Amino acid sequence: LPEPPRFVETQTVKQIWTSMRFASLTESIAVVCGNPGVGKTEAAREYRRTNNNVWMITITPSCASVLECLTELAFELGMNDAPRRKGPLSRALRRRLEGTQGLVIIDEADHLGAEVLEELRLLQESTRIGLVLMGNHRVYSNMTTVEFARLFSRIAKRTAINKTKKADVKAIADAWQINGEKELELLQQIAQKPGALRILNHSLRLAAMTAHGKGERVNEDYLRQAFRELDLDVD
Amino acid sequence: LPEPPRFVETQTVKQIWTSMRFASLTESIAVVCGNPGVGKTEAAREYRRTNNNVWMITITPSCASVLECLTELAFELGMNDAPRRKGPLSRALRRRLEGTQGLVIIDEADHLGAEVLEELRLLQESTRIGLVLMGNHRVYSNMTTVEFARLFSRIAKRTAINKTKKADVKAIADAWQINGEKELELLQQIAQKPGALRILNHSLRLAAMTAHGKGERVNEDYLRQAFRELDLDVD
Amino acid sequence: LPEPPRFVETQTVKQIWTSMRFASLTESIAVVCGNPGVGKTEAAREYRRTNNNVWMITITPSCASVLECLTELAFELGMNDAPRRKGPLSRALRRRLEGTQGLVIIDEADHLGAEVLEELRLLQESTRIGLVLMGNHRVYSNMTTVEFARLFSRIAKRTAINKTKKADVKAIADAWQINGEKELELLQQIAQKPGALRILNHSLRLAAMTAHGKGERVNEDYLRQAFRELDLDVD
Amino acid sequence: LPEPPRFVETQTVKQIWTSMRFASLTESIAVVCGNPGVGKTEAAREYRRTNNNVWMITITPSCASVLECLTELAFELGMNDAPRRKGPLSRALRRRLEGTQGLVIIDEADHLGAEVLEELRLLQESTRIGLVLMGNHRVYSNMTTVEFARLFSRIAKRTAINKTKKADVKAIADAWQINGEKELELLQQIAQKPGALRILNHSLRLAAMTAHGKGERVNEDYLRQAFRELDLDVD
Ligand SMILES: Nc1ncnc2c1ncn2[C@@H]1O[C@H](COP(=O)(O)OP(=O)(O)O)[C@@H](O)[C@H]1O
Ligand SMILES: Nc1ncnc2c1ncn2[C@@H]1O[C@H](COP(=O)(O)OP(=O)(O)O)[C@@H](O)[C@H]1O
Ligand SMILES: Nc1ncnc2c1ncn2[C@@H]1O[C@H](COP(=O)(O)OP(=O)(O)O)[C@@H](O)[C@H]1O
Ligand SMILES: Nc1ncnc2c1ncn2[C@@H]1O[C@H](COP(=O)(O)OP(=O)(O)O)[C@@H](O)[C@H]1O
Repeated sequence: LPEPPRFVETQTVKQIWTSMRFASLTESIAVVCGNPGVGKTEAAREYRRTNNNVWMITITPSCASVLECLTELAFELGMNDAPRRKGPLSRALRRRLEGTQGLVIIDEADHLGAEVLEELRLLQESTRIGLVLMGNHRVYSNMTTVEFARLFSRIAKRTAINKTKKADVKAIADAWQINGEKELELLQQIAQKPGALRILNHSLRLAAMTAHGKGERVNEDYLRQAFRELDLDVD
Repeated sequence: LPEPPRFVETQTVKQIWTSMRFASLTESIAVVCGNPGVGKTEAAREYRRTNNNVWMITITPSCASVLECLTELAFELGMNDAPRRKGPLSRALRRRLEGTQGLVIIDEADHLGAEVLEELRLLQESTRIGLVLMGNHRVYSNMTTVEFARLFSRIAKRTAINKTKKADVKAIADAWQINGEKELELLQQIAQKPGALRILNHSLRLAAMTAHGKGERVNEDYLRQAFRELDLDVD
Repeated sequence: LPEPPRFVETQTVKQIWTSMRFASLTESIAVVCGNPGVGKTEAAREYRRTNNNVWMITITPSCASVLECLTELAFELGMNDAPRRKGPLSRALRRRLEGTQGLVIIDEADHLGAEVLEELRLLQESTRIGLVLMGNHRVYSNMTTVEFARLFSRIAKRTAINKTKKADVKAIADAWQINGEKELELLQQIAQKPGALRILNHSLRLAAMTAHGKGERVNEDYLRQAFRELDLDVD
Repeated sequence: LPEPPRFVETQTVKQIWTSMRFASLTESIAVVCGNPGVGKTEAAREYRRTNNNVWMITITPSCASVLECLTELAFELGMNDAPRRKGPLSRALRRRLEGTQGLVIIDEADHLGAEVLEELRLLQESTRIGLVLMGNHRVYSNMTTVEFARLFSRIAKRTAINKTKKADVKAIADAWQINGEKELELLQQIAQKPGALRILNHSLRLAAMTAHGKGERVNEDYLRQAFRELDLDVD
């Protein structure tokens, strides 16, 4: 019956915002490698929505060149007059982006070319801004250090989020007005399976729409039917 | 609680500024080869901010041609009407840059092509200006002298900065208002590990943000937790 | 303490042998598509060991041509003088294999080329022998019928084995001298997870070697530690 | 003064032999991913020296094809008449190796091609033998499962050895006749640094040769000078 809230502040959200503002004021590189679906991508957008001098792209592996990725960052900076060459684009980024005290956020940092991440790190370095890397744990695996040596020299704050915590789903249940202890344990058990935030949010939205269609309150059995869907135990 | 200082004058900063002004008034070549993250890059920018007729580029290995690097120096000179050919660009640099009594600073001089550094040395020579090389100790290793013979004849003041000194981190503690002798020894021990200035700055900024978030003073335990992060003993 | 038995007769083994002898006497094609690790590959070898005029290859996708696969069947027939051309090999198979009333078994029938399975079906047809296909459920998916039309007309007895049964693991516990009902339920729960026969056999062999190294009987806790290994809930 | 012993039974050696004999009797695949220099390679050779029906290759990335690697295994089987084609070699391995109840050991399993490890797993499977994979933790990273899906279904006993234990270096000190508790703590501290078994063995051999050249007993100061060598804190 109430409106579903899309985003909730969580222990991971608190942690990752402190890491984000750390790389902001620190003006240095923060790598966030974690399990898939730990909710990192969404929080970054909440940081972008709440804070000034913040930018974010995503990297599809289609846009995984230096040219394409810097073009993406340039259009995110609003310079629609960006040149299609590498060089003058790099110069335009260097003139535009330095002195703003900003924070660049990059998602899926595993698909970075060495020249790609190289130009990014030398950019923020030659720009006095923030760069923050996201994605899975292949990002730190791509460094483990003569090709990534000076880059490993400046990793300010890595923060690994493997899975959720109990206060994480507890604040989730607080935001979704969930009071059952059986409900809380079931939410925790759902959080034990991967795609944690995504599956939990899906399960929450299935139960909310089912209880709204039946005119009832979200309860434990709606959550059981929701989790009984999705083919999680079906190969 | 106070504002963090962005830059601190240091014994290396004193040394390297004297080398920088030496190559300036001397109008000759100074190679600064050191360990990675000795803080040389940052000081160069303080020299650029404090002094007139000073320019600086960075060299990504993307921009490692003669054409690209001279284009970078040209846009740093503000000649946005620079030609995309090598020749007329070299002529425009020769007319623009001679007679100003300036100082060109070049970072990461290890990725120089022989024609690249060749055109740079013949430039400053035919320009009555200063050139200063930065980077790791591969720059002097690329010369050790019939291809680099007259260039090794040019060299005015090499200054090797391997690691920090104790007065270095002492002036750091003076700038960061640090009075603990246990704190001073811990800062020195952090300076013994590579990425010296970078890790120390990271550690200083971690402790400052943690003590500001907890409302307290930066103390030894915040420094221990900061250094306990970053995976320095983790492979 | 007793000798571990490598193979046990099972409800799937009974079913699949009846399908195998059916395609034998019927001299027609039987496709066995199932989930991975349903134990089909091993049983086929028990059929090969117990029965005369039985042959079996495996198909690695390295050997997935008509030439390579028929060469494999030829060396399985013991004709080491087989020609390296397609044609005379096909003739040698046609002369050797017809009149023996045999049964060809082919594993991993999903990696069949259309010409590959085409030559196989026209072989057995022009040979008065048996062909039996194995593998996952992509084999029937590759037919779902103008390129596979007459082949879908040959189909004699498909038998899909998705997962195990309770009498399956019951005869497993009879062969492994397992009498605990808690043990039986735990074996069933292990059979609910994929790689059923393989994981169960691994678990049985872990518990047997652990109880033999500790001088004890296989019990429930050894099975729990065995299943606690293998990273089944670890991504 | 006594003879140095090269190999000592250790907790990792006990663990890894139990995993090795497990994959032997189990006739299934055991992946041993660990940190570099955890001493796994040597123990494998002790298993090869002590046990019958055991074979081992190494994989240089020069020999990283299916053809080259199977050729290596064939020459390890003593069939010097092995064919230089893939197919008849695979057939010769299939006829030679099945029925012996053997154990193949493969080192550096990270450099496996998909067809390479594919032919190996289908080999042991079509051979009723043992395969055991070694190397760093990139082997399990290359699987994390539709290209490696049935292979991840094969996996019997992974054993990760990150670093040593205290009983490990304790049995080392027992084999090397080391009784000092200061000596024991120093050996443990050396074991905390990577290249554990190798550096410790190097340190042991430096101290043994120095004390033999000086006519004395190995003591703590010889160990300190040995560890003071090797440039472990020098970049
Ligand atoms: N605080 C939150 N509240 C609700 N859903 C969240 C929250 N944080 C993340 N999510 C969910 O996580 C997903 C977005 O991030 P996600 O895709 O998990 O990132 P990544 O795949 O990079 O780990 C969506 O399902 C989103 O609803
Ligand atoms: N005087 C200084 N005060 C504060 N930080 C400094 C100072 N000198 C260097 N740094 C730090 O060093 C880095 C910039 O130079 P650096 O990257 O170490 O140069 P290089 O890699 O070429 O040796 C940044 O982390 C910067 O904060
Ligand atoms: N009757 C049986 N008794 C014991 N183990 C069996 C039995 N049948 C199959 N297995 C096990 O199953 C595997 C053989 O079949 P498998 O290769 O899994 O078939 P597929 O992967 O083609 O479905 C081996 O692990 C083997 O030990
Ligand atoms: N039991 C042991 N006692 C002494 N040294 C050992 C022992 N086991 C292994 N080593 C040492 O380990 C090395 C051989 O294995 P290693 O190179 O560490 O394997 P990997 O590189 O695959 O981890 C040699 O330095 C060898 O002396």
